[PDB]
Amino acid sequence: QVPTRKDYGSKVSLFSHLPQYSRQNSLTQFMSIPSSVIHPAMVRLGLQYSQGLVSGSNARCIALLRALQQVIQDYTTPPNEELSRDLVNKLKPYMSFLTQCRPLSASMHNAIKFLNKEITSVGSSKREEEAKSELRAAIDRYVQEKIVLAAQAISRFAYQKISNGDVILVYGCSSLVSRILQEAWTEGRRFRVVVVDSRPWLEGRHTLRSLVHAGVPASYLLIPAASYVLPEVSKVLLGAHALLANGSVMSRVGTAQLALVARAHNVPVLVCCETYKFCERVQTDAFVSNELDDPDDLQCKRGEHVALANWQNHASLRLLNLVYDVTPPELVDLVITELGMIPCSSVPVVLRVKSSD
Amino acid sequence: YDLLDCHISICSPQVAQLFTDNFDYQTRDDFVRGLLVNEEILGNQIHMHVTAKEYGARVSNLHMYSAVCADVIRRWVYPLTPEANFTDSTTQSCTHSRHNIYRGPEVSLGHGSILEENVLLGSGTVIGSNCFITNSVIGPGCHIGDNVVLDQTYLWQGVRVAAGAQIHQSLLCDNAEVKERVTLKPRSVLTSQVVVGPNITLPEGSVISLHPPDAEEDEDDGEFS
Amino acid sequence: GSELSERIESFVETLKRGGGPRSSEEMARETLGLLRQIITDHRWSNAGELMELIRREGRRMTAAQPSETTVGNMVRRVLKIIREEYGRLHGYAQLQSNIIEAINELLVELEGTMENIAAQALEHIHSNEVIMTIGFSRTVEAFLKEAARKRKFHVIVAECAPFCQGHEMAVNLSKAGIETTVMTDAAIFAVMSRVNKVIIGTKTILANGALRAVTGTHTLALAAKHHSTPLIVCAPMFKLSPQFPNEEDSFHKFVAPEEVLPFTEGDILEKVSVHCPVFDYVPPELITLFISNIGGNAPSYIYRLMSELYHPDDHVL
Amino acid sequence: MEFQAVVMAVGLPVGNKPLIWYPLNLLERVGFEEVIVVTTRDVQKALCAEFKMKMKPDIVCIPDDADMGTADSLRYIYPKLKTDVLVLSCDLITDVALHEVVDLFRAYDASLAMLMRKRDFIGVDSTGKRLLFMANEADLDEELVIKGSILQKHPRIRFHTGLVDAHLYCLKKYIVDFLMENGSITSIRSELIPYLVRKQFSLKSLDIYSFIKEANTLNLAPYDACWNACRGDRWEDLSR
Amino acid sequence: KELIEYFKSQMKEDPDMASAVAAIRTLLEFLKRDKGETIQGLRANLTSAIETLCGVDSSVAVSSGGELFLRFISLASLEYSDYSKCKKIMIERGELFLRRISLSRNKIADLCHTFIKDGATILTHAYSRVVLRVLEAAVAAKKRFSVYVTESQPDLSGKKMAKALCHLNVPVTVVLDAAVGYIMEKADLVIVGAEGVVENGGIINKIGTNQMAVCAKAQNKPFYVVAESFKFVRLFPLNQQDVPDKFKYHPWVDYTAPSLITLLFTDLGVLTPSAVSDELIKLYL
Repeated sequence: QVPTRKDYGSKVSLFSHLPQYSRQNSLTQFMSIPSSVIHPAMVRLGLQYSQGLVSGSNARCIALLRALQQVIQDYTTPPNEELSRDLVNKLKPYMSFLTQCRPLSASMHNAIKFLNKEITSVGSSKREEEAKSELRAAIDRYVQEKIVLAAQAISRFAYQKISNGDVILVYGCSSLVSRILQEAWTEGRRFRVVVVDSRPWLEGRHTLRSLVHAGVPASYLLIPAASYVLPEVSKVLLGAHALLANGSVMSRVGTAQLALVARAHNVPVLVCCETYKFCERVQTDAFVSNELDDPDDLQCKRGEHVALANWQNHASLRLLNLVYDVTPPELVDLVITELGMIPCSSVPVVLRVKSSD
Repeated sequence: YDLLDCHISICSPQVAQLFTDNFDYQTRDDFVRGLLVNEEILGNQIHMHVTAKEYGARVSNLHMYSAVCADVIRRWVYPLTPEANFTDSTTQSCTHSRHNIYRGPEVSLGHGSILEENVLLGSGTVIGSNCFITNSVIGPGCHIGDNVVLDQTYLWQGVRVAAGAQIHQSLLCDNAEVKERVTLKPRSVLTSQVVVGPNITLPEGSVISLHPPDAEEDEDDGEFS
Repeated sequence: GSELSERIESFVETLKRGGGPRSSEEMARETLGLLRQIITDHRWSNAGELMELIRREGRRMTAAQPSETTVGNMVRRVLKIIREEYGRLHGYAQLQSNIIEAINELLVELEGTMENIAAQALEHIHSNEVIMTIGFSRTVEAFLKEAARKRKFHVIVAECAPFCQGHEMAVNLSKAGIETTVMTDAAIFAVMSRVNKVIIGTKTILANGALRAVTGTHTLALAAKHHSTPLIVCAPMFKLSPQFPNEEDSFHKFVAPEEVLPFTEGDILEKVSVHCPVFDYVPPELITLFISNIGGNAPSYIYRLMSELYHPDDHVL
Repeated sequence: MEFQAVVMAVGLPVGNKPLIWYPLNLLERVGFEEVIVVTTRDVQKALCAEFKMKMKPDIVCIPDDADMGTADSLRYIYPKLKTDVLVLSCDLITDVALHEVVDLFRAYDASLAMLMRKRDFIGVDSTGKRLLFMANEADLDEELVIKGSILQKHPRIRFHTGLVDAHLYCLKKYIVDFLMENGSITSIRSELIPYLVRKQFSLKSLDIYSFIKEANTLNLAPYDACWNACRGDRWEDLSR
Repeated sequence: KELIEYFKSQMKEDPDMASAVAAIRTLLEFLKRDKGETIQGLRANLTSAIETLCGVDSSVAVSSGGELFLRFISLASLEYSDYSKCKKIMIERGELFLRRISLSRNKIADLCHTFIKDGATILTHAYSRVVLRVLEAAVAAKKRFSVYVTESQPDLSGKKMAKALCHLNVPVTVVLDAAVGYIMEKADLVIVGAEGVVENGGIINKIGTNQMAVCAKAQNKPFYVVAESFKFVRLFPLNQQDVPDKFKYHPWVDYTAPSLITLLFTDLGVLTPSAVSDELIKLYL
């Protein structure tokens, strides 16, 4: 049915268990053009995930829920079966194909868990299209509140903290931090934002655009210049991708390093994360569970001295591009959630609130 | 369409040959527009080089002047930077502070004067109290008053700015002067010791010089005629 | 004569325009040859007149490029050599040949620096070790490429964001077979949990044990201090400078911001402030050990090498 | 089902094998369990009985009119299509792996995705996949004109001269809806290409994509490319 | 203004009485004297009452106790639909809550003095009744220890603490307030009384506390903080200016990082500093 993608390049000895694919090849070379095993919306989601077009975690979860809406809308019921078991038996190859396209983010895992909890809690007294419209209404109501209302609450809690004349440091590309800065600039705060970026995504330029289309004075620099700009920086605002059970912040790879330099410069860090990006899964390093992007992404254009062009001919050469890392809970001060300003030590306890217990 | 012209066209001496032959070719784009439309006569295929890691431009407007000056102050034409002093002159050497603030010798800043971004101060330019200077180049030997703002402005040598003056996106040439209670608008040009009297705000389109018909007007101790 | 000022001005605008030559040991040899050409093409009666002369041209050569300290400390070392010879001859005419043979001794000292560090390099590397370096330096890559002759270990060469010069170090160490791992600059604390020790180079050692180096290494020193891993600064003794850190704010060398944000970014380049410092400051408390050609020294010992190689009356130059 | 393949026949099996067999075999290799085939009626309205003599799993052969075009062929099968349209032709033998154009149709969610293989001057963006312009001097009074908005949004456009259309398209539902709502189009190769290329030069818009292959080439209706068809089928049909 | 007069009459009649419990008694008396059948009309009156109590008294515990009392009023208004029974419900529940609060200090003493070793050294800050209650329960539990109290310069109350401990006949010494790092190596435990606990686990106290906390951090000493449950504040001060400036007025309040605090000793028990955020998120302001 669905084969597995071949591992590209020479893997790191410390990252031998984690998969490392390539973007130049995809899994649909040995698949049907009218997609029979996987849904067409699911293969469209996998193609727009594997090529790097949708890389933000909120955008990934939103496109995943839209593809799930297209799956449920194009779903029929077979004889001698129930929806609550056939749907969970059919969605698991879809999620496994999505995992084989790209390692899933934590928001996608919690969306899968919430969808499983929702589609197993439907009654057999309901009809087919009645339950389908109920599940579609539950999906877009859920994404509506726990994206837009959570982002508005986090921005309102961040407006009463950002002062006038402040210097804010951001890193990476995210919807929530850029929305916070846009609403703070339009609501009355006068500040300037320092953008920190890292190779090879160069995605912070995106939110740099999101700082100049709103009229905020911005400053663009990279992670070696963070040590130079952090004496000037008063506050650091970060976009968390996943929060773990011990209070750790699983995020983009230049965050724990950036938080350590910010603590060394006595600048408090402020991560922004919602409850649906939490995890009961816990890790303490960036080695047991991490995403490995392409080894061919690290080469550069400095004249015509591309040294990492024929890197595979060297047998004793290893190439590694980490995506996510883990911050220790000793470094991060604030977690600004829609329930308020909590520390990292309150990350699983809110989960006890978010498990209806 | 992604090619900014730097006008650093390196040539063979056949360019001078074709300019000796064709008397109608007045400038460079005339030469290339006459060379490209006539190919089987005077063949001479022009080639091209594209630079992506180095800077190159020229100036022909106030817009090109302002953009190239803002790129020079923001060090886009490194190694050619004002604090490096590539022209060995003691009246032009500067020190590079944070946020691209270039400070010359004997400036004598006052209390409350804040320099935030892209400010260059020449030799002997005195600055008063409670000033606000940003994105601007100040010449040597100037005199600045009190409670002033100066954004995207180009003050040359010998100028004298009084107190309360608000200057946006303008250009002041040599030995200029401006009194109090003046506020300047974007794209204003002041040229070679034009004095602007009090309670006289200039519009957006404003070029005032000593020559009447070339500029918009000619000023005096009073700005009204 | 005139050819002396020809060569001096060529050296001055060579330092003003770009990096000529590329590495620093050739530049130190050029500086010592230029200084012996200055002392062999002039006339003086007292040593103090040549001292004032050398102070003036040292002021000129460091006013050409204030960020590069090798010419300035070489001028200061020649000044202390002249001061020592005048002190040992004062307690007259044979001074010039004494400074000539002292400069020849300094040249033999300076040509055999990297191979002396390589000879003492085996005292810091054990089998199956995880090494992380930053930037590109021929001393550290020569260190590792000859230390891999009898030991087998791992080197993680992290690139620096302004100019990814660690790719050259990676392809130079991978030819020797040291199992080189290539990473970015943002994953250092992501990989500091497994790196056993940090072996880096530098650009300039300061007087208090602090050092300027390729940018992003203060972050590496902070992460290695957080994980308590020792830092090995494989640095020669012509990168030793008496210039204190807080001195007229002339620390960092800023370059063009094209390598950070390209010119094809759009109209958003007007309302943005992009800085690119290629050097960074590391305090001595984040450094464990320096490795010079005379051996290993503490950061609590840089003042003794300072007083042994430089004079406090020549700090202003 | 994601696609419904439509094979056009407008002036046919003159060669070493049947000309209808290669597109259908290509379709039936990778999926395409049901194929809608349009029969020819301009030259002779009797090839459909020659079309139902193959050994495929399932074919849909319909009768057609003599004076008809490709746009009229898509407007004729409008109440029997419910998904995206993947257009083919008879004289098109291609060794190109089909999944590139479908990957470009799915990955960017394009409105039309087409395949070419090395008259008609085309301009495609520097990425090499998204086209921006295409024109010929059959309908051009002036030499060549380029819109200003596509130069402001895309500063470098690579032009190609020797590219020929292999007639392998990927239409969406609203494209065929606008084609049925606008009956002035007769040849879809000159209608759906140029009007959508003009409408893409508008933010929220449509995407047109193209794949320039370098493995094989298609054929022509005349006898200009009829000599290389046997040489292609003698060395390319052994693997298929 | 009868509210400030009743607050000063409740606070000045007993020197063993805190400001926060007097503010809660004043708020309960104002709610009993309001008799306004309105939810928002009572909420605005309570907010003006806490505005007067914060304009008069600049203590953090007064505004903290008023916010807890306002959250209790909001919970009792959201529970009962009709207001007529809800007024008596608020009155009885507030009287029972004040009865539970008035016995809190003894509970702290018997549940806190167990930690102090015999023959040890105590380091303590300025005057509060809670550390006196803990220490008198410790000497009632037959324990001997040497006490070093900070002189606490802005109001010389640590000398009053030392006088109250010499009347208790225990070895106490007024140590110089610039010498809390001098006697840190001999102080095996540092127990301190706080006047306000912020959400993450840090505390709001008198100005000489936080530096002592970092003296407890570099010298590895367990920095114990003792405070009740009505001092829980729904704030997050990041730096030292990020506390509200109305509680400062020479600063009067220092924010102490939660990493420098070993334990808390509240009415819920001996807690990690992460427990305050748990109580503040199930309390919901």
